[PDB]
Amino acid sequence: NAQIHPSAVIHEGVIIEDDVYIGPNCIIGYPPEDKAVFPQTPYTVHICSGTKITGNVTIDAGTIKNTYIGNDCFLMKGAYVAHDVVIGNNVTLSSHVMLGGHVEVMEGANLGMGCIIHQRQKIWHYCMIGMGAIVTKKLVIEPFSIYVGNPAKKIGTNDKGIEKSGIDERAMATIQEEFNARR
Amino acid sequence: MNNNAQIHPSAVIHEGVIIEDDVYIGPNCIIGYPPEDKAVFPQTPYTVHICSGTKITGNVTIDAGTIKNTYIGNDCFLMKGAYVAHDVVIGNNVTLSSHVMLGGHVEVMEGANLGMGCIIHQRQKIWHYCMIGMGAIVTKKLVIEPFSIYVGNPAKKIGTNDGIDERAMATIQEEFNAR
Amino acid sequence: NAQIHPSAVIHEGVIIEDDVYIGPNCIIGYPPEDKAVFPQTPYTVHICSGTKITGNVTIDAGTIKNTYIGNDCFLMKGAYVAHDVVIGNNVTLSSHVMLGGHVEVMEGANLGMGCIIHQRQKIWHYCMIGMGAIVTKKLVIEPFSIYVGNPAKKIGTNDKGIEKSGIDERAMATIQEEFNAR
Ligand SMILES: CC(C)(COP(=O)(O)OP(=O)(O)OC[C@H]1O[C@@H](n2cnc3c(N)ncnc32)[C@H](O)[C@@H]1OP(=O)(O)O)[C@@H](O)C(=O)NCCC(=O)NCCS
Ligand SMILES: CC(C)(COP(=O)(O)OP(=O)(O)OC[C@H]1O[C@@H](n2cnc3c(N)ncnc32)[C@H](O)[C@@H]1OP(=O)(O)O)[C@@H](O)C(=O)NCCC(=O)NCCS
Ligand SMILES: CC(C)(COP(=O)(O)OP(=O)(O)OC[C@H]1O[C@@H](n2cnc3c(N)ncnc32)[C@H](O)[C@@H]1OP(=O)(O)O)[C@@H](O)C(=O)NCCC(=O)NCCS
Ligand SMILES: CC(=O)N[C@H]1[C@@H](OP(=O)(O)OP(=O)(O)OC[C@H]2O[C@@H](n3ccc(=O)[nH]c3=O)[C@H](O)[C@@H]2O)O[C@H](C(=O)O)[C@@H](O)[C@@H]1N
Ligand SMILES: CC(=O)N[C@H]1[C@@H](OP(=O)(O)OP(=O)(O)OC[C@H]2O[C@@H](n3ccc(=O)[nH]c3=O)[C@H](O)[C@@H]2O)O[C@H](C(=O)O)[C@@H](O)[C@@H]1N
Ligand code: NA
Repeated sequence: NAQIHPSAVIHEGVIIEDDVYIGPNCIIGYPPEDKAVFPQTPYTVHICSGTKITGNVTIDAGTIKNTYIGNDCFLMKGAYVAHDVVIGNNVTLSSHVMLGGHVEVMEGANLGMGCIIHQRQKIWHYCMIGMGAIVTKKLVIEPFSIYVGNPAKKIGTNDKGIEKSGIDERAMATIQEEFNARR
Repeated sequence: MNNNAQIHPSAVIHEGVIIEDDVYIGPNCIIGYPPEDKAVFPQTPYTVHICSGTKITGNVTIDAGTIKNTYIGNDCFLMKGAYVAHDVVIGNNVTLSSHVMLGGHVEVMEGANLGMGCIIHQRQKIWHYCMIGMGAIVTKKLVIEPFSIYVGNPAKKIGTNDGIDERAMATIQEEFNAR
Repeated sequence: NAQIHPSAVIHEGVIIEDDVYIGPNCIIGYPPEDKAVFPQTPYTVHICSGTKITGNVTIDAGTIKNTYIGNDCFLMKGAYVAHDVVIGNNVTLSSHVMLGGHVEVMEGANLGMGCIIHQRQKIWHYCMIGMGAIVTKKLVIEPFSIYVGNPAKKIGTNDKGIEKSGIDERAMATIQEEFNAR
């Protein structure tokens, strides 16, 4: 049953599952920051069980679907989740991470402090986005990869992230198959 | 102040702030608290003035001035976590994306669009219909031109920005060539 | 005697000394953003006299020690101070400065808007970190130095900072020797 800090600001209609932590001063389900839609809330937010949202996190209502946070996610101070974002399971957003509209973040991705993701981007499984990395609209974000810089570029594979997941070269090759066949 | 402004009850608005009609102030905004200037803090000799039609969506901070009211123009849109320092002047129809940071005395002209997490050095001027890209760092020396796109750390011009007319553009260009 | 805005959210246990300003909507002493510890608070936060925290600043409780803010610091809107950070005296954090876990910031350092400091880094005396600078784990920060960019690189010596401080040549040699040993 959700532990919602009294100072958290939760819009009518937001779905918060059991075993969700919502910390002080979060703003959840307020209108999408889309000038065609604001201040209407056509959709809301859905936060799934085991997710911890520590404080001052903003997660906007969707325009075409519920903004979605998967199981066992960890969102740290001042993170910004725009309208229609879909976050998978076991995702970490560090402090002041910024996800633009319609961004998808896949299973186990780790987004470092103050990284910034262009609207409509896709961060694939077990990616590590470095502090302050700027993911521009056309960048191809490969699974299991580390991205750094302005603009963001691949510097290697996320070995650290792979180990912790405890996942085989089978379930990894499979994720590559999903990435490769995505178009 | 006797108008249809909608202010979320969690917004923290200093006494003396001027809020015009059709304004939206979202949750946990902090408006009109003392300028972050060690020579003045915690005094509030000036305040903040938000003009009609401006939407400030949540978690936005706009500090009171040191030498003038901090000033937000008509029909602006300020998104989550934006920071507006003392003595900033924003013109009409400006967009600040999430976590945009405007240093002290920054001026932002008509129609400027500032992308997520860009940072503008104190005393800079962002000219008419400029596009500042996400995460761009605008340093003190950069000479911003009207209608231009800036990206990067540090910020550099990369282009001109995509229904004003040639007579209106010439009048802007005129203001710029004299300053 | 600490002046604490009614909207500031202060965890049970937080130590706030006299002549401290805590502005609107600060979150101080909430659990460390460490998945091994959260939501436990094994330690807290200690803010020392003279410090001004202007608004919307987050300072998390420690995992291995009290998160510590020294005397006469100035922390501006939206600054993020992670678990186990130790900030010395007369430090300035501009708006949206991010200090990762266990970061140490020494005497008179000045961190510019939205700069980002990797966990376990050390920012030495009277350093200037420029707006948006990304301090990565391998950067050997040196006292009195100016760092800018993504990633951060040394660009010069913080003469403005040294001059303001009024620190003489004797004091600078002691800091320089403290660095040469550690
Ligand atoms: C991206 C990251 C994982 C890389 O760490 P690493 O693999 O140990 O990398 P290194 O520090 O050895 O640096 C490797 C190279 O990448 C660069 N680099 C590393 N992190 C960078 C970053 N965030 N931005 C830009 N460049 C970066 C280094 O400058 C170096 O460049 P070089 O090849 O010219 O020497 C790390 O720097 C990072 O950003 N982690 C996130 C920290 C964070 O968000 N902490 C919050 C915890 S809650
Ligand atoms: C600045 C911006 C408008 C440029 O758009 P664009 O011209 O379509 O840019 P593209 O991604 O097609 O590529 C332009 C070039 O500049 C680079 N670039 C674009 N935006 C950049 C940014 N923010 N930082 C760094 N480099 C950037 C690209 O890498 C590319 O470099 P290259 O051509 O040398 O390979 C856009 O990228 C941007 O930053 N928009 C902000 C997004 C935002 O804030 N959304 C929130 C909505 S509320
Ligand atoms: C870092 C800083 C102190 C350097 O200022 P400065 O010494 O006057 O430097 P200049 O503006 O003369 O620029 C020198 C070089 O550094 C670069 N530079 C300066 N600041 C930079 C920054 N923040 N990021 C990247 N590059 C930067 C310039 O591009 C220039 O490069 P070039 O030699 O290739 O042309 C300043 O730019 C800064 O970032 N200050 C922090 C601002 C702030 O947070 N204010 C809030 C007030 S509370
Ligand atoms: C906390 C506080 O008082 N802040 C105010 C104050 O900032 P400021 O201390 O940076 O002084 P400035 O004279 O602008 O610095 C000039 C240059 O030197 C750089 N600078 C500064 C300090 C330092 O130690 N090192 C350094 O390199 C600096 O980065 C810059 O590039 O003055 C700003 C201003 O009037 O525009 C206000 O917007 C601020 N609210
Ligand atoms: C969410 C959480 O628990 N956070 C805490 C935790 O961080 P952390 O999970 O990043 O582990 P670390 O041992 O610092 O990673 C080492 C390096 O690998 C990088 N790293 C990390 C994960 C990944 O998948 N890939 C990767 O490259 C990583 O970016 C870094 O460059 O531990 C930190 C700490 O002990 O000081 C705390 O400050 C944090 N608040
Ligand atoms: Na609040």
